[PDB]
Amino acid sequence: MLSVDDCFGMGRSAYNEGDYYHTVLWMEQVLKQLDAGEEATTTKSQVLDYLSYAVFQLGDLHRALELTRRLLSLDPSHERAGGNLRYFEQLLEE
Repeated sequence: MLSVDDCFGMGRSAYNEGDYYHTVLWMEQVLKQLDAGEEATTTKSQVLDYLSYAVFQLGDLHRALELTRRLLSLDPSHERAGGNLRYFEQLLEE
């Protein structure tokens, strides 16, 4: 019903309130619509940034690692995401 960019703004707003569950609900919807080829100004790397932080807050550890890996693949100079990936691999995968 809402556009990709509208849904992204909903997700950003929830994140700023510290509402990580609703951040996930909105950002997951954005990923669906982006994958369906819907046109948007928001990019996938932006979505993965918010979603990986929100799912980490909610305790979904290997999902957060997966999404952090995908974020870096689409945004290799993302210094924070590179530090997060090193954190998660040291913590979870040996």
